[PDB]
Amino acid sequence: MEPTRIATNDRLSAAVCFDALVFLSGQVPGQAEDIHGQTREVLAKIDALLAEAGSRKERILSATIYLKDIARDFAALNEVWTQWLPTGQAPSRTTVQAELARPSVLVEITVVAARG
Amino acid sequence: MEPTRIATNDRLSAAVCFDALVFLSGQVPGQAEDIHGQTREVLAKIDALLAEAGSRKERILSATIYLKDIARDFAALNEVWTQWLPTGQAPSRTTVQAELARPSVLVEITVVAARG
Amino acid sequence: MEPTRIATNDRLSAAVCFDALVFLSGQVPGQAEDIHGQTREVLAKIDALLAEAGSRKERILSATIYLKDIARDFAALNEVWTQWLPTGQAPSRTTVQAELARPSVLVEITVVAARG
Repeated sequence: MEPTRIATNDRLSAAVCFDALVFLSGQVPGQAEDIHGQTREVLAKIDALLAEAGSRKERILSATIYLKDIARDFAALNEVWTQWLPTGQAPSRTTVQAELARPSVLVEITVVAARG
Repeated sequence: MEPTRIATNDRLSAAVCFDALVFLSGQVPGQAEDIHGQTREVLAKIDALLAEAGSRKERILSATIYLKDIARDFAALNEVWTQWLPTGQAPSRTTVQAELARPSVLVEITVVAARG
Repeated sequence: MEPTRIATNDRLSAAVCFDALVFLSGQVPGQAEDIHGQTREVLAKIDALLAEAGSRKERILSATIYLKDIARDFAALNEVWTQWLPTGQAPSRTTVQAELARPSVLVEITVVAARG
């Protein structure tokens, strides 16, 4: 059995599927400049990739959430994140501070999920 | 087959199980203020979650260890970590610096393990 | 079924295998002092561990890439990384800034892959 890939470029594939597992690349925001908007955009991008890969939000296994400024933005992150999640079905998660590839990026989230 | 969850709140589940895999949320210390005590507390919390999820320390697959100050606390981390591990059965691991959600938190560890 | 380990010391195993999955410890450079050389060395070390564990570069599922200085070294990282990858077969990846265990280490990469 072989890995399959979704949205491949020279650096990464947006998703790699292997058996019943889905590995997503860290997703970054769209055009939003603020933390709330950026978190919404990251999570929307994750939701679409889960769909494309045969998974869904209820089948997320783990999320690592990277914040440029964890002290400043943790509460906003949690607000948007908890809304977006399916009720009673939150995944494992780890939230830490790390600078991302562009200084305007405030949040990036990496998800592993189960195929349905 | 569906993921199952242990200790779910609005943001996360302490553990998510899927087939033979166990994904733990990043664990943070208890009341300790010092690095040695905090590392002990994080590892004790991991040990209990592994038990609850049908795993054990000998079945850890990977650990990512986050230190607020890696230069300052790496040696203390390693001292406590190597004691806690089952002899000859260390997992894959990655240790990096990252600020955690509270400034008093010096160490946080995220584990993936195999069900028994 | 039990995890098996490659290159175990008191802190970590370079690789842990479990069923069809391979979990590698974060790999650090060899003797290089510059970002290009260091990235080459990290990736060479990963390639050997994949071989030892029954995998290969075409079966990488995820990579988390840690840069001491992401603003400064992202472009060099990408240059070496894209060369090293098998054409059209890039994995999922996440690239973030984090200080590593030694200040001279500029880059560290943690890989999960599929057994062949």
